[PDB]
Amino acid sequence: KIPSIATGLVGALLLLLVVALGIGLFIRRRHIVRKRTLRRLLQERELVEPLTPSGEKLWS
Amino acid sequence: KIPSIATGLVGALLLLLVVALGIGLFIRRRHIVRKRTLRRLLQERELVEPLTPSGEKLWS
Repeated sequence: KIPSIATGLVGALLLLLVVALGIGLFIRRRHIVRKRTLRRLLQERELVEPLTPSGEKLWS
Repeated sequence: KIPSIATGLVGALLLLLVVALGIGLFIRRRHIVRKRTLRRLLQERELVEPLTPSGEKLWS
């Protein structure tokens, strides 16, 4: 009566669409309520750390 | 010959399992290669910002 190929796609595509829409909209809404200090520090603390002598030549 | 209720579950459950396993193991492996400076700063820059007078009473 009905194809077994569409019965599986509808289940996964519909389940994936609902989960992606909910979880996607749930996390996408947190980016607007979050601060940009973790991004300004995300790339800053990643490989941009300060490394200078504060007391090696003038201090023993 | 076969139930249309299981044909959908197998598609979504199998697709969700493969996507969750791959994406899950893909992100879970990044936590071990990532630094804890974004977590030490995640809760530090969240609501733990410094606010003290550096020049208000002794400076005009």
